[PDB]
Amino acid sequence: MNPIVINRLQRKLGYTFNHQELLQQALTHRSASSKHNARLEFLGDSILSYVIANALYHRFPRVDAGDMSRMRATLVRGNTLAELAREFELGECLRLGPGELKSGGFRRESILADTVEALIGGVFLDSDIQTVEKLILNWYQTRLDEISPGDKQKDPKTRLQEYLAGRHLPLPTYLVVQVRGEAHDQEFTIHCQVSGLSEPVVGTGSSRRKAEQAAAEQALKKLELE
Amino acid sequence: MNPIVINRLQRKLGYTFNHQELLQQALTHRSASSKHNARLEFLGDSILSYVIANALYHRFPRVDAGDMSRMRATLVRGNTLAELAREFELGECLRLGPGELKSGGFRRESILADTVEALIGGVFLDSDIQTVEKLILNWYQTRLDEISPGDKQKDPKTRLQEYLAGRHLPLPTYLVVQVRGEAHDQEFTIHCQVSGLSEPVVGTGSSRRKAEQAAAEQALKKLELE
RNA sequence: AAAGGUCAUUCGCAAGAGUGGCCUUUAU
RNA sequence: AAAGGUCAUUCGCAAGAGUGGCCUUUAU
Ligand SMILES: [Cl-]
Ligand SMILES: [Cl-]
Ligand SMILES: [Cl-]
Ligand SMILES: [Cl-]
Ligand SMILES: [Cl-]
Ligand SMILES: [Cl-]
Ligand SMILES: [Cl-]
Ligand SMILES: [K+]
Ligand SMILES: [K+]
Ligand SMILES: [Mg+2]
Ligand SMILES: [Mg+2]
Ligand SMILES: [Mg+2]
Ligand SMILES: [Mg+2]
Ligand SMILES: [Mg+2]
Ligand SMILES: [Mg+2]
Repeated sequence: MNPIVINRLQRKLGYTFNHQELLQQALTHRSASSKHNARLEFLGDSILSYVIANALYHRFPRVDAGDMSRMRATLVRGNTLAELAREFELGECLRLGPGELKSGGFRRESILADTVEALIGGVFLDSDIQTVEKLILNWYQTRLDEISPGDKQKDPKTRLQEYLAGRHLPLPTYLVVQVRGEAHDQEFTIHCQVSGLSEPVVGTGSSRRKAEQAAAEQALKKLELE
Repeated sequence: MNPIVINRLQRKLGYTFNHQELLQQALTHRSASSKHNARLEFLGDSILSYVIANALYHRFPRVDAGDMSRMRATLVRGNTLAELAREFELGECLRLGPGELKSGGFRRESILADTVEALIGGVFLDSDIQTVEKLILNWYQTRLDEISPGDKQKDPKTRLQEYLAGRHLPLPTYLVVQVRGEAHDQEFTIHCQVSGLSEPVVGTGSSRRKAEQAAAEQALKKLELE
């Protein structure tokens, strides 16, 4: 790995590795080598879940376990990890196989998010739980300072079905009416039928559930609930 | 709290609380008080999954993240926590409401398993991460020394469907043929129809998926696969 | 958090290593 | 890991606090 890139990353992360081989392995995707970051990712995911649980427990003494669960999901889900990866410019540091280099793997959300978790595993093994907890809390400071509990942490599909279920109304139906693209790069169009609306609401996305979420968001607005 | 009970538990756990009020809250089920252990359970669950991940990562350097994930599930699932709760005789320390005391709540697996997680949260808040990690590793020493990776950690339903899918055979049909008892205390009977087997295989349990697992277990044996 | 199947797809003579969509199963 | 609905059910005059089965949704 090129030390020009690795030294910049260590500066941005706030952590200089004693064992550079741990950092190299954390940055190595399985397309590049049989010695890759998948075990580190498993370990780092578990550290992250604990650090964020502890942070929410202390920051929000009056909220119940449901609130903390939804807040933690917002913070540790793949989309948020990918955001952090882009903030660290992590794509420049990934060790990828040739197939990935030629297909945009350095921008691939799943690989970026996995590598954030693997870096946490690596920093932990290079130091200790106290050190990596402080590092994660630094990375998350702005998000933890801005997050708030309540139904704003509930996704649109959840909010819509609870709105309907609480009024003994039928659950919405979601139907794929159109798929455009090739089997590996699709755009879905969903039509959502909702009790009380005369027309289906439309949502689009690169997966069916992303399109359903977009459709549920539209239904909530058309129902004048938000 | 009654010192006789508290003193025995602390000897069993291997840990004496500095703040007894944390211990009381950890032992308090929501049937008993509005100040109960649910937030502590959320926190303790996250600590336990980190501690076990770290232990498996170090004890099994050659296994992949799939092996570690299944092994962790075996160790942290509700049935294992309830086992530990029985070993700590936790039922005797639970603080329950009158409805629970009169319906056997001190034996309810969900409540017992939750309280193990809540106590982990409480020890953590009473000390620090390194202390609670040491304690959990003491509690799990015999289980960690005995556990082994491989297909043995896959449940019967998973094993059966992978056998059939890998041979492009139909997945099993799990038919509920009988549900005996009241709606809150039932026995399910499942008939599982498996390609290659003459007659359906029978499973029973207190939940439909428990009955399905029992039937899958029988189907694997009759297929002479195990 | 993982598993399996399937359709497609990047690299590769291949061997083989990946990625996306969909389905099924398990744990938290 | 949590949420909601439902069918039962423990305690309770009730208010209210639980528990089990089933379904739906979300995250890991
Ligand atoms: Cl620079
Ligand atoms: Cl609060
Ligand atoms: Cl942040
Ligand atoms: Cl679809
Ligand atoms: Cl090993
Ligand atoms: Cl007990
Ligand atoms: Cl059923
Ligand atoms: K696939
Ligand atoms: K229920
Ligand atoms: Mg994760
Ligand atoms: Mg992960
Ligand atoms: Mg748990
Ligand atoms: Mg729990
Ligand atoms: Mg994963
Ligand atoms: Mg739970």
